[PDB]
Amino acid sequence: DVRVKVILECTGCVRKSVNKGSRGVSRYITQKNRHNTPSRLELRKFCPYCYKHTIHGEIK
Amino acid sequence: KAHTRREDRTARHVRIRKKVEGTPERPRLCVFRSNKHLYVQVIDDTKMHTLAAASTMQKAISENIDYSAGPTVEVAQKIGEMIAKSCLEKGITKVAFDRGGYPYHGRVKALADAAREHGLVF
Amino acid sequence: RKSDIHPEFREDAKVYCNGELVMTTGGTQKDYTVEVWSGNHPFYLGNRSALLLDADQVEKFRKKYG
Amino acid sequence: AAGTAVFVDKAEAETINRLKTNYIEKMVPLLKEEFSYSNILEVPKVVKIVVNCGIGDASQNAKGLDAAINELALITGQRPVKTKAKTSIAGFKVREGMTLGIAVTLRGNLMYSFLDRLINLALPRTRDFQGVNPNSFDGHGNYSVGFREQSVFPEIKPEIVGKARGMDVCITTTAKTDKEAYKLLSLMGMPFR
Amino acid sequence: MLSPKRTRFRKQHRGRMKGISYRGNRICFGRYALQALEPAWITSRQIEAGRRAMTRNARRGGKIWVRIFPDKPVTVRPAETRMGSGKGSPEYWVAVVKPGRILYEISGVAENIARRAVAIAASKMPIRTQFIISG
Amino acid sequence: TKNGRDSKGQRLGVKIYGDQVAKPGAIIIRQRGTKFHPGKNVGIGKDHTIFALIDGLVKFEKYGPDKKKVSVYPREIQPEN
RNA sequence: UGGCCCUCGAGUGCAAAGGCAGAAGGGAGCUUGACUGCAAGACCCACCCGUCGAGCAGGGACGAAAGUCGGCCUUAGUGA
RNA sequence: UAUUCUGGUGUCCUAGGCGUAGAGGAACCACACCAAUCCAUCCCGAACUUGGUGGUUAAACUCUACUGCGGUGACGAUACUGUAGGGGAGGUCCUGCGGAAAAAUAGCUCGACGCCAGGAU
Ligand SMILES: [Mg+2]
Ligand SMILES: [Mg+2]
Ligand SMILES: [Mg+2]
Ligand SMILES: [Mg+2]
Ligand SMILES: [Mg+2]
Ligand SMILES: [Mg+2]
Ligand SMILES: [Mg+2]
Ligand SMILES: [Mg+2]
Ligand SMILES: [Mg+2]
Ligand SMILES: [Mg+2]
Ligand SMILES: [Mg+2]
Ligand SMILES: [Mg+2]
Ligand SMILES: [Mg+2]
Ligand SMILES: [Mg+2]
Ligand SMILES: [Mg+2]
Ligand SMILES: [Mg+2]
Ligand SMILES: [Mg+2]
Ligand SMILES: [Mg+2]
Ligand SMILES: [Mg+2]
Ligand SMILES: [Mg+2]
Ligand SMILES: [Mg+2]
Ligand SMILES: [Mg+2]
Ligand SMILES: [Mg+2]
Ligand SMILES: [Mg+2]
Ligand SMILES: [Mg+2]
Ligand SMILES: [Mg+2]
Ligand SMILES: [Mg+2]
Ligand SMILES: [Mg+2]
Ligand SMILES: [Zn+2]
Repeated sequence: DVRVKVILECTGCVRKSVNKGSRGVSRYITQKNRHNTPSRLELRKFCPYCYKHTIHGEIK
Repeated sequence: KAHTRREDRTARHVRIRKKVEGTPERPRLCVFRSNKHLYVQVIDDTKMHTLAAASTMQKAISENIDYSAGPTVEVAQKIGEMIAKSCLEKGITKVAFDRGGYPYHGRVKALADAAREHGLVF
Repeated sequence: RKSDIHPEFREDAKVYCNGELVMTTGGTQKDYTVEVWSGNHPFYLGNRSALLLDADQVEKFRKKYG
Repeated sequence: AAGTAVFVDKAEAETINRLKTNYIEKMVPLLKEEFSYSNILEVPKVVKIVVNCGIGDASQNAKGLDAAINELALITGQRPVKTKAKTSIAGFKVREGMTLGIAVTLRGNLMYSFLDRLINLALPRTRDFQGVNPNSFDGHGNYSVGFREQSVFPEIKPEIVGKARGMDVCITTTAKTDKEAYKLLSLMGMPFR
Repeated sequence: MLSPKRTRFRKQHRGRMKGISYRGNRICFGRYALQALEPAWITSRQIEAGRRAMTRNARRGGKIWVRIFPDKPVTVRPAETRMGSGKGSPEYWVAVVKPGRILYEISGVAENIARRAVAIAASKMPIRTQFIISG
Repeated sequence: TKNGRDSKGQRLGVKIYGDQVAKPGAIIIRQRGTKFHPGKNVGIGKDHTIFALIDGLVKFEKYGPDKKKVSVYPREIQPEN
């Protein structure tokens, strides 16, 4: 409704099937209040593949 | 509710002393700053013992540096040094910093930095 | 005082009263042009006499006739 | 009919000297003697003067707030603080965090200076004036007086003023009784009763 | 008729009545008094009646204190109501008295008129009682 | 109106008592709020569950002046009869 | 808005209970640990579930540092 | 090695608190005063910060004393109860062996103990 399930996705992740040790597209998931904050949420979070804290944006 | 500066600083010292705790391997470095004098102590809380204490009331800094009214940054640095050497000679390297109620800044800050350049770990 | 947020406090404020009086005070302006200030105001004596003396109907009767 | 403002108008004078130096020079010996204190520090001192504008209809229109802020500023040489209402109040149409009044606190030398521009400047230039009530003390030695309109001060330019806005002034003193506080004020030139 | 002005829950436990009441034991107001001998439950209507009887028979004698009061609620289910679907409606109010407890205090009369008046009072009481004199 | 809803008893309360033995990790108390306070050698959880960090006898103490705190002390068992 | 007396009676998104005063309450600054990989041991227990977690590694946030951080004072907000 | 005093700093606790009266300025602690390049106020050098003065025990803290308040608190007895029975139509009462209050008063209380620096003997 006004409170929604949102997927965060690593921006610097390449879906092409990368050549490194572990290949995959990091997604986290969480909830947002779509009314309170209409701005697409951006969050710095850990990515198991890139191995560093990356920036995870959103998907529509 | 104590608006006496005295009682207030005692409040902050207790609040800080919640978190930081003297142990055999990591003694507490305790700063007291009064108007005419800078006093510093080092404590192992478990044994309830002070291992080393340096102050402006000791003849070393008395004959070294004199000051007019309040303790200077210079005074502080001289003390941080003195206690660094004093403790490094009893085998105490790694310790925890008790800012004793005062904002970390000014001669407190300088006290710290002086103790750091001289081989004390915190 | 914090800088730039406050209106400027000019420490020198000359108080010029139209009796050609010049004293010093403090305020945002440099000069203050005054009429009726503390000294040179009715309050102390003249106002006491006006409020407290204004009655007396009997003598008011006798001044007319006598 | 007794005049202690023949002390305030006495000769051509300076600011700092007026308030602070007449305090140290004249006031302190006088009080020390007449109340017979056994140490100097028991002398009544002026601690702080908070000036407080109470306007709650100004929360509705912010420009009145800015205007009155600027007024209180030009008067006191200090850019005011805008006080927020703590609780939601029904009959006054107030919710939390809504900006109600306007408050400044004057300390140190600005305290004495504004106190001076009070007694010796605006108070006599007021609307019809008898004397400030001797009965406005709080019993612990701190005094308060209302000002119905702010055209009193010349820093306030009366043709440029949109509407009359009231002020409250609260003088805070180390004095523990009203006698000592009253003598302190009057000796400093205050027009009582 | 005596009764509490407010309570949160309407309905209450029967409770259980044991022991002596050590607190209401003394006679602190008047001269002569009526003492409850036995463990019982006084309706407000009974206290009312006892007070009225003692008041009317004393008349020209002065004063009657009622040392008790019905603050505990009591509930009843209607007639031809099958058991279940909730606790019933509170009808009336009772005061719990245990042996030794003082009920009525009386002052302003000779001991004779008092003995007689207290008797007529104890006639509307559910319980056995006693006549006592102040110390 | 119509009553009769309720809850299973949550199993809260003192699991090991004073002068009994505790493992590391062993839960000493489950409580709602803190009716006890963590002492030494003793950790506290998110729900204010108190648990032991060390094997040994658990001892309750006056936190002072009013409240109570629990801490664990290492014992010594030599005395085999 | 100023001040004196009582000292925990307010508050804590929402019930109620238990907690909580230099605080778990109010504010300010910087943040995303509302992480990945786990885990000794406990509690609760018909089963299915459910709860607490010292400790290790990676890569971080705040902090001068000591350290704290695996959502929220706790217990409802769910479905094999 | 002692002792005594100041300031720091803790643990134990019966939680040592308020009030009334008294003592402390050589040293120490504090306030007082002054000035604002480090930092500082949603306004204010009030606080917190850097640097000066040399004023005062007024506030504060410190130390000695006292039951007026506060805090603490029995012995005994009783209420209650474990087990073995008994009385009563019942509400509830009573006995033997064992445990044992709450309240109230009698008392007790103006903390105990330790390390460090710095004086004094
Ligand atoms: Mg200084
Ligand atoms: Mg008048
Ligand atoms: Mg019995
Ligand atoms: Mg009772
Ligand atoms: Mg009968
Ligand atoms: Mg339950
Ligand atoms: Mg955690
Ligand atoms: Mg609620
Ligand atoms: Mg509650
Ligand atoms: Mg907080
Ligand atoms: Mg760890
Ligand atoms: Mg962990
Ligand atoms: Mg890590
Ligand atoms: Mg860093
Ligand atoms: Mg929170
Ligand atoms: Mg005691
Ligand atoms: Mg004692
Ligand atoms: Mg004093
Ligand atoms: Mg007493
Ligand atoms: Mg008492
Ligand atoms: Mg006994
Ligand atoms: Mg028995
Ligand atoms: Mg039996
Ligand atoms: Mg017995
Ligand atoms: Mg016995
Ligand atoms: Mg007992
Ligand atoms: Mg007792
Ligand atoms: Mg003593
Ligand atoms: Zn990635």
